[PDB]
Amino acid sequence: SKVAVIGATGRVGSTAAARLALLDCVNEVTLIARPKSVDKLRGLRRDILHSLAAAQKDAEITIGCERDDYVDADVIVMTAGITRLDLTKDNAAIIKKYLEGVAEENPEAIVLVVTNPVDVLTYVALKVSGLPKNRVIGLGTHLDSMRFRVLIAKHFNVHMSEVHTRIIGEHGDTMVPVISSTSVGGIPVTRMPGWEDFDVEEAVREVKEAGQRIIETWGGTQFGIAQAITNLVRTILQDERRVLTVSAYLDGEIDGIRDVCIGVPARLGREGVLEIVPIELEEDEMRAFRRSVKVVKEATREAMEAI
Amino acid sequence: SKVAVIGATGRVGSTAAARLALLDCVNEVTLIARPKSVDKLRGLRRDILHSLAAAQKDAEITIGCERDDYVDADVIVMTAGITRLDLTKDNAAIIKKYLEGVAEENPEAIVLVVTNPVDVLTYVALKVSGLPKNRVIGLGTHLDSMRFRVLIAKHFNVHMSEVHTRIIGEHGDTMVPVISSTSVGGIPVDVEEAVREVKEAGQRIIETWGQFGIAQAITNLVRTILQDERRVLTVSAYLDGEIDGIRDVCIGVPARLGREGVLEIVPIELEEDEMRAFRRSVKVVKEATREAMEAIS
Amino acid sequence: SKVAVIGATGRVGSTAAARLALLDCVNEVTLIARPKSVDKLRGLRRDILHSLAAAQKDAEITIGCERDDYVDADVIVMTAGITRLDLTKDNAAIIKKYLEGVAEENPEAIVLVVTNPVDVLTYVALKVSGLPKNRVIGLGTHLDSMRFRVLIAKHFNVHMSEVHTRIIGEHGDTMVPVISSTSVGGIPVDVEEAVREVKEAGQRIIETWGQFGIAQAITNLVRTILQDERRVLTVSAYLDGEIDGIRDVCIGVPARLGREGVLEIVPIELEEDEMRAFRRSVKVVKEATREAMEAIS
Amino acid sequence: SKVAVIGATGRVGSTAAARLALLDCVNEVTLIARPKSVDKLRGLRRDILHSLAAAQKDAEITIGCERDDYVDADVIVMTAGITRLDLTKDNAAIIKKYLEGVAEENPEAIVLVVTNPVDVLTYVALKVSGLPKNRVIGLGTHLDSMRFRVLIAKHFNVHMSEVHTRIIGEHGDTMVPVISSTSVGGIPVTRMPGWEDFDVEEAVREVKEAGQRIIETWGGTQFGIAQAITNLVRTILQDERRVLTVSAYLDGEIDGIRDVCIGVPARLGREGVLEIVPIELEEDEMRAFRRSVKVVKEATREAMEAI
Ligand SMILES: NC(=O)C1=CN([C@@H]2O[C@H](COP(=O)(O)OP(=O)(O)OC[C@H]3O[C@@H](n4cnc5c(N)ncnc54)[C@H](OP(=O)(O)O)[C@@H]3O)[C@@H](O)[C@H]2O)C=CC1
Ligand SMILES: NC(=O)C1=CN([C@@H]2O[C@H](COP(=O)(O)OP(=O)(O)OC[C@H]3O[C@@H](n4cnc5c(N)ncnc54)[C@H](OP(=O)(O)O)[C@@H]3O)[C@@H](O)[C@H]2O)C=CC1
Ligand SMILES: NC(=O)C1=CN([C@@H]2O[C@H](COP(=O)(O)OP(=O)(O)OC[C@H]3O[C@@H](n4cnc5c(N)ncnc54)[C@H](OP(=O)(O)O)[C@@H]3O)[C@@H](O)[C@H]2O)C=CC1
Ligand SMILES: NC(=O)C1=CN([C@@H]2O[C@H](COP(=O)(O)OP(=O)(O)OC[C@H]3O[C@@H](n4cnc5c(N)ncnc54)[C@H](OP(=O)(O)O)[C@@H]3O)[C@@H](O)[C@H]2O)C=CC1
Ligand SMILES: [Cl-]
Ligand SMILES: [Cl-]
Ligand code: NA
Ligand code: NA
Ligand code: NA
Ligand code: NA
Repeated sequence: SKVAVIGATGRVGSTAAARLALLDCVNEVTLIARPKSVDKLRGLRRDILHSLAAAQKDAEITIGCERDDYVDADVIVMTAGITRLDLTKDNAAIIKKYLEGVAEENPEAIVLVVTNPVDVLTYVALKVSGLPKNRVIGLGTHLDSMRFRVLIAKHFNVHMSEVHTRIIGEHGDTMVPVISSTSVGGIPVTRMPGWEDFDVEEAVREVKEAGQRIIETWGGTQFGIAQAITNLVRTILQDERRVLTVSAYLDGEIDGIRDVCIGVPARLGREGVLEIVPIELEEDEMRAFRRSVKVVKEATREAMEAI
Repeated sequence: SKVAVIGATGRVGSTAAARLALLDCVNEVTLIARPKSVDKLRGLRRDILHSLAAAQKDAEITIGCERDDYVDADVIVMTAGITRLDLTKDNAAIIKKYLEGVAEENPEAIVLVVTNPVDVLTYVALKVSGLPKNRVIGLGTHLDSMRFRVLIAKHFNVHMSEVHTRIIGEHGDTMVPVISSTSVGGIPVDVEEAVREVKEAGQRIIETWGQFGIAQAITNLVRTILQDERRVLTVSAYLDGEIDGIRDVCIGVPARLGREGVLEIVPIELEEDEMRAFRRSVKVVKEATREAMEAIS
Repeated sequence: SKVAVIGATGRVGSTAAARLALLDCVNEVTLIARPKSVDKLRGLRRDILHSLAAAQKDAEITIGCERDDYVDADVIVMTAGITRLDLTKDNAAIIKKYLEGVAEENPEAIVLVVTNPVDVLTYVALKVSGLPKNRVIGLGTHLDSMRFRVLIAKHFNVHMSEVHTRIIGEHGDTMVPVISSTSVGGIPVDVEEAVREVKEAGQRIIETWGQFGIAQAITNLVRTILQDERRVLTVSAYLDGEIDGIRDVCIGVPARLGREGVLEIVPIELEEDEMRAFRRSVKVVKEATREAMEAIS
Repeated sequence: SKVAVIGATGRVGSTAAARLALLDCVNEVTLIARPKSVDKLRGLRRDILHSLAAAQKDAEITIGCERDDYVDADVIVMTAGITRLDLTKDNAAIIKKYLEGVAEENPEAIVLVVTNPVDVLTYVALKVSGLPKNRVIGLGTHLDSMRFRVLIAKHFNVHMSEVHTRIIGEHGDTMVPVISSTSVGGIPVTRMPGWEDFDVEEAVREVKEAGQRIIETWGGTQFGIAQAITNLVRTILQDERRVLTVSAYLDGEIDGIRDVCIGVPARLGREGVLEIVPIELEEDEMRAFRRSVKVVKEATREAMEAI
């Protein structure tokens, strides 16, 4: 299995590439950046190789800058990225530059979009690549859900892995926390002693702002997004067939909603999205999801016009 | 167990702290930096926590800038650092600021020095801290041997785990590769060029990329200590006569490492040339150590 | 950390000891049995050590028959055991023989009772040992819920990890399945037949095979404790008013478990019928506990 | 991946089956025993399933007693077994009963022989199955090597995984410890401080007798052999291509020796034995190997006559 990380010189891409190489299911990581960043990629390659020696693990680490260097990858991770609309237009052009026509040379490629705005760009990437709708996903609200898990786990003083929760919708201000799917040890939080003392609304506000707040303090998410990328790639390559909240193309599975890429619970395996789990949302949760799809659809239309 | 990472905002410290927190044996990581770095520490804490959530792992992450924030740690990882002698002088003063008198408040602390020149600064840390000689180690030539291992596994086109090499002495230009204890597939094995590359590799990666290798090496060492694994690792350690009667120096040697730190220096049999090279390396390191100690006096 | 397994020569004890030794957090396993079982203990020790070597793992394995061989363990796993009341009487006397006064010599010991009737014998162990109420637990209805989980995952043809159920109360015929806290894929969900199977499953497997399930459950509990993981697990624990004001009984309840043992009984909200069933189960368990305590007096 | 354990009701087979089910690379374990042991297999299946729930792992667990129940397995583990010659004859008949002609219905099967005498029966199984020479191996001296590792690790007070050693030849009294391949942390033991204080000959004597000594105390190896089986199956199914000492058919790779199955270092992967590593043996070590091949060859001839 070959995984190509486009934007491997960035904070996100370098850290993702280093953690992906440690996966037993990843036999090659290809580091892709623009031609002028070649020396940075050479240093990163050496450093990743050194981490692999320390971990007594194996991976071939290659570098490149052209379509032929990564088109044949099993998974292509798009982390390259630079006014919200102007940013979307600039990053949509990057998507197109790298992913246009991939389906023709590698119809079996799986693309994971990380570049923001991730829901819009997942749709762009899907359309320009020509790949099947199930083979292009975005990170979406998976990391937002993990950030919500942290806050909940800390409140109940439980191991973070004991908390199961889901946030769906836009990777942004219209994200929808799904309390009806939130549990501590399988126990619905509404039945947990102390859930009354948890300020859900403040937590959601913290999650919505965590990205820019981390950007203004540390300089941007790095280890969290790298581990989330690693978790998704592993789920795919090992064909684990587990449900994760990712930005995926909708074709009528939820509330008849169609023609958009947005964060939803999807079972993922070696062939990509195996199914959009139809999620049993409470009335107010379904309403919020609808408001979120509307925003993402309008933004998606603008980006498609631009390209 | 609590692990404090001093210099947690740097390239080495942040990556080490993030990988350390993933260890099941590490219940708490404390990120230490200077007062003006508080904002960075807070963002780093949030990002590491999110990474643990995504890994199905868990840890308490705290932050601080003051002695009382880290002195009670089980392991203190010193990665903070800024002419070679001017550099040694300034980094020695950083070690002294953070580690002087630690044994008075936490006699059972273990210190892992990563700041360079690491062999010199392991001795500095040992002396200022007051800790027993087995409780202060440095990460030195093991980093050099990891790179050498990568070259050997490539030559023989073998798995990484099938190559086992060892470099002792100074983490620097007097490093001693021990070909005597270098095997491929369990069987004893242009070395001069490979060594030349190994010596230059750190500045080579510095001039290109600017991390992950050192961070993973730190993680393996702390894990070996906290799980009392008793592995024979190459670390910078205080010598007290076990090898060739050599005393009063911290330098890269094979050492059996466990929860009590250095359980024993392992005196591997060296060919005559390997021993002579080690003795030269000790001389260099002793001289640099005397300068650093006199500078912080 | 040291884990002692009392009854290490039995089907449960030997398998538990072997799986416990594989844990990175377990540095030493002590196998305890009766004097006449010394030869078996020695063969078991060698076989577990070989299994660790084959797993690239490591542990110190010791053996004994006497109090001083295990009383200083961090965790003591009680699996030794031989009319229902006659059985309770004889197993209670075994608990008393091995665990009476442990708190006097090792106040920080944690006891995990597996011997049946486990809810009764958890109380017996707590009282004879003198240990604080949070340091003695039993493995009870969790075993019943594992089997229930297998039935649910089969019905919905889903992954095991996607099913989360919970059975509280007596590890026996008054067990209370908590459908309120049973989810599939994160979403809240012939139950009467499934329960009937669950209740009979232990005698069903006894009448066919004669182990691995209980051993793995024991391993998860000890790991949660020694790595201070703070997980909400169903264990037999002493109640002191957290659920419905109920006091002075050991019974299966949700509990946040860590290095200090039971950190808190978690009072999950029960539907009215679930609460009534729990109260009936407590009554049964209290009666059996009073008989056992009077029998060992 | 489907793994069938023949003799799953025994001490070896039950424990192997339980640990194999925990492997992520094992999706099905089929428990095979004689028809009259069906109720024992039903209880074992339930117990393994219960351990999988405790570990939050998945495996389908099936049971059977006929050729069609296991012939299609990816790996067939033969642990069923009952005067050394009379034992060999009886266990050779068991081998033949279960493995004759497997190549015709499943030419891609891999067989792991555990039944003793393992070197002889690996050859029997190879010949009766009709499978390619690289697809039938025996446990051989792999467990003897692990027992030697224990003794060495204890002497140096090091983690057992720090010790690398190899024993080759017969799984029996003519086994050959290969000190020239024995190291502590990559450091040859002859260069370790204290190797002079290690009584190699007593250690070897302990290894040679550990089997019967464990049989007379605990009742026979159980967890050790089960973990060694699990390690070999994982190496194969995950195509790890690592060198392990197993009983494998020799065709001239070592000292021109041919036409025997005996413990040797073999690189193992998804296609079975990828290569018999030609081992650089010291003079006295090569001599001992030769004496060992002679014993195993004579015993093999007797067993083939019998069947
Ligand atoms: N999904 C999520 O939740 C998150 C999304 N992101 C998104 O991921 C992307 C990467 O972020 P991050 O790595 O921190 O950013 P950095 O600025 O640290 O790295 C940028 C990366 O993009 C590449 N790049 C930038 N501009 C171009 C261009 N015009 N053409 C080709 N490559 C280009 C850079 O290559 P070079 O070395 O040549 O400059 C480098 O690899 C961003 O779009 C960001 O918004 C990040 C954080 C969270
Ligand atoms: N063992 C080895 O071979 C290797 C070790 N190293 C050594 O580790 C050290 C850190 O390198 P690296 O992280 O890459 O450097 P960075 O510049 O990326 O980070 C420097 C770190 O040191 C801290 N620091 C710098 N000056 C001082 C000071 N005067 N007082 C206190 N803290 C200070 C910084 O804190 P702040 O954010 O406040 O500036 C920050 O945590 C160096 O000594 C380096 O040589 C690195 C690579 C390999
Ligand atoms: N929590 C649960 O639901 C389950 C728990 N259990 C319980 O665990 C216990 C052990 O069962 P299991 O291992 O299968 O039984 P086995 O017969 O296989 O083993 C019995 C064990 O108990 C020891 N033992 C028996 N009698 C005495 C005694 N009078 N004094 C001291 N030690 C004694 C034996 O030691 P020796 O070798 O000297 O005889 C041996 O270690 C039982 O109480 C059983 O009910 C078992 C299964 C499930
Ligand atoms: N490679 C090594 O180092 C080791 C090899 N072994 C060998 O592995 C084999 C199994 O040992 P172990 O499990 O401890 O023995 P057990 O007696 O505990 O189990 C025997 C197993 O073989 C089956 N069996 C026995 N006779 C026959 C027969 N005539 N036809 C079909 N199946 C039969 C039994 O099935 P049923 O329930 O129907 O009786 C059961 O599954 C032995 O040959 C033993 O020598 C074991 C230990 C170490
Ligand atoms: Cl990292
Ligand atoms: Cl087991
Ligand atoms: Na890899
Ligand atoms: Na941790
Ligand atoms: Na262990
Ligand atoms: Na499995």
